[PDB]
Amino acid sequence: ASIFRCRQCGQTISRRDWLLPMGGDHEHVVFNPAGMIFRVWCFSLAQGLRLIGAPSGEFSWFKGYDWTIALCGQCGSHLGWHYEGGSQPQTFFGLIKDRLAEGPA
Amino acid sequence: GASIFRCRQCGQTISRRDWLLPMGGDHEHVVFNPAGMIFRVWCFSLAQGLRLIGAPSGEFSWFKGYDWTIALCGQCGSHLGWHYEGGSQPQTFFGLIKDRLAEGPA
Amino acid sequence: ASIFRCRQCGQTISRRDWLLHEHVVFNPAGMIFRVWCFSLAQGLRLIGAPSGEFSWFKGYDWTIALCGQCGSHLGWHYEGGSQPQTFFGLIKDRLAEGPA
Ligand SMILES: Nc1ccc(C(=O)N[C@H]2CCC(=O)NC2=O)c(O)c1
Ligand SMILES: Nc1ccc(C(=O)N[C@H]2CCC(=O)NC2=O)c(O)c1
Ligand SMILES: Nc1ccc(C(=O)N[C@H]2CCC(=O)NC2=O)c(O)c1
Ligand SMILES: [Zn+2]
Ligand SMILES: [Zn+2]
Ligand SMILES: [Zn+2]
Repeated sequence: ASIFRCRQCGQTISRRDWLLPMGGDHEHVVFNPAGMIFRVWCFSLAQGLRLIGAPSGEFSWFKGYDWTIALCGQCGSHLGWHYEGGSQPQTFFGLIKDRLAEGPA
Repeated sequence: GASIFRCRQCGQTISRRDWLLPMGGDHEHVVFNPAGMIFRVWCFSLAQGLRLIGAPSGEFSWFKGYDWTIALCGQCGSHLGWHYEGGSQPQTFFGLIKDRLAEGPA
Repeated sequence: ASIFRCRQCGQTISRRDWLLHEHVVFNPAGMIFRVWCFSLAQGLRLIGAPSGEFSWFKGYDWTIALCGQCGSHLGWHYEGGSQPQTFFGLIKDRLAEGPA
């Protein structure tokens, strides 16, 4: 019964029902090669994003997946990444919890 | 990809996914202390970059036959978990609080 | 590790004094669970009708036991057997352990 919206503009992005426990947990704290730290929640599906660039396997936080940057398709806020090319699931999203706002449908 | 664990507060090198240790079946144990704080602890055979403070205590030990010392990040002082000693097979290991770490490339 | 609580929300469920300790069992899909059996428990909500399907414990039917505080599935209540008539089989990995 709860949806996650872009914190910057309010667009609906994903749903609590779509939380996915990748490696056992839906929440992963991660750091990128530039040493930036993010708190990522995994969701099976999303809507309202815009994925940019071609998929890349380098430094993927999730083994067996390629990633693309995900922006809010409405306002352009960087909300996380889409992952593809694996199995069970084939694809999923890692969204930056602090850039979403959770709320009632 | 996601092979090294760092302190989430400051980036200090702490451990590695390769060093995770399944104690009693699982590397993950969820526990609470006398103050009712719940922790999701990951067991590691090895860790670095910590500062172990105090002398070991067996009081309230979550792990049978081990005494604990508090493990802080050696750089920033954040409480990252506990070192366990005095036990058997293994004698020693680390229990680190998963959400106080950040996972990332080597 | 004398009190057992819901790992998701902390609701008190049972205690080492009530234990009967791990049983390793597989569901029909061959997934591993570590079950602890307790003679007593509290703070659950038992839902639905008893079922004998794939019961791990010969002689007993099960009902689903949820955490009464947050609704997380913590295990099952077993009934209809003998010595004892009833008990709770809770999933070790869904519980948090700590002091009294
Ligand atoms: N110079 C940079 C800056 C940033 C990144 C960056 O954020 N990468 C992410 C992409 C998603 C992922 O799973 N893992 C990462 O490490 C990167 O790969 C190179
Ligand atoms: N007043 C307090 C507050 C907290 C603790 C505390 O976190 N103890 C931990 C230490 C590690 C352990 O295995 N078990 C615990 O229960 C404590 O022992 C006393
Ligand atoms: N979609 C399902 C259906 C059933 C189970 C499952 O764990 N069944 C248990 C019920 C208790 C028991 O004694 N034996 C079992 O095999 C499950 O894990 C998923
Ligand atoms: Zn937006
Ligand atoms: Zn630190
Ligand atoms: Zn609960």
